[PDB]
Amino acid sequence: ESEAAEEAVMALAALGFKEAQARAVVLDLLAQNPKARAQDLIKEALKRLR
Amino acid sequence: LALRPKTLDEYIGQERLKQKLRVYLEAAKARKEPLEHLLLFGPPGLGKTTLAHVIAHELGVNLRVTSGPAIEKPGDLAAILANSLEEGDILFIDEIHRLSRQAEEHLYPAMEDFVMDIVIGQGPAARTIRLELPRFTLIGATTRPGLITAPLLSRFGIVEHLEYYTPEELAQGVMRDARLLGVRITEEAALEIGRRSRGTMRVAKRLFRRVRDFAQVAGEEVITRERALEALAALGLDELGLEKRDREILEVLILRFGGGPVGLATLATALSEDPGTLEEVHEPYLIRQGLLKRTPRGRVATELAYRHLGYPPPV
Ligand SMILES: Nc1ncnc2c1ncn2[C@@H]1O[C@H](COP(=O)(O)OP(=O)(O)NP(=O)(O)O)[C@@H](O)[C@H]1O
Repeated sequence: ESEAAEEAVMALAALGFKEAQARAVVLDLLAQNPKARAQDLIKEALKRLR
Repeated sequence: LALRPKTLDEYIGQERLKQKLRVYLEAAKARKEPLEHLLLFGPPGLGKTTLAHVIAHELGVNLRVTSGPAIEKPGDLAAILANSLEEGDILFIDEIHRLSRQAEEHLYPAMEDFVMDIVIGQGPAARTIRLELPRFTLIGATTRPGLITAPLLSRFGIVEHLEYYTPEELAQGVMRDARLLGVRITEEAALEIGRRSRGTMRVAKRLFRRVRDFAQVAGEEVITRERALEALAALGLDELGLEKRDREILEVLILRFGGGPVGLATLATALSEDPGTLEEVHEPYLIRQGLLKRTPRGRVATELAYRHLGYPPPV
């Protein structure tokens, strides 16, 4: 898959988000910009997660 | 009804605190840019959050506001610390002593090196990912300094207490708050409200509402000592600040129940009402006035409580 995403996903999970729900947003975010860094990916996901 | 103080000078009372803040303030307002993390102890309704906006103003930064209960999971906080804030801003947290253990554990690093470290997976890997956060000043507050905050206390640079306001100050509020709403009221009038306000700014504004509500519903020229007194009289508030249900409470704990250890439960339903309520709302003041002392049995009224109502001291 993608290093940046798996990283971003695990972190989101640690922060207490539904594992599955986190992956979907992270992955789509990744689709918008494949070269994103795990930090920006996480924050950018942090504001789309319930 | 949407305007409050902005400059610290415009902030009423707390003179003791204003001097100390003014120092710590103008310092960082000159050095780098962030004010040290401030933890405010003190009773409710004293205007902590307003001090939050004021300080924010003094620095020329914005203010994010949240409560402990709200941060239901570290994420809730990471979201605020990573996106909600901008270099310099202040995040104020009310009831900060009810932060989820985890949540608090993630906060320490945030305050220290302005970074949040998240631990990925586990095992020998136990790798951690960090969220670079903006420099910010955390301003927490506890409706009860009573040790319920962890060692998170050691992460706070400043740590002060807001005190109850003298009725003159509370009055100074109603006063320079009415001119804002045009409303005509005379000094003493406001000051008569002060006396009734339980030393806390919250009740004052509230009471002034009620009083101005009942008032002008008959005239429009001016609220003077008399006008004020009659209004208060109508709503049923004695010089001591107790309300309609306040007397009724310590009342049913004398005639209906002998002046002896009644017992919360045996009092709530006893006079149709809830304990938590008649304990987390009415008992506080009644106690701070020495008219209802809690005993390791139930509830007991005091020789003063009887007096305020006009009964002879029974042995
Ligand atoms: N020291 C003060 N000087 C002037 N106005 C004040 C002062 N303190 C409070 N007020 C005003 O009185 C209102 C009600 O007070 P308060 O209940 O303390 O609200 P708050 O400061 O927003 N929140 P909190 O800190 O949780 O109580 C505020 O919204 C202010 O507009």
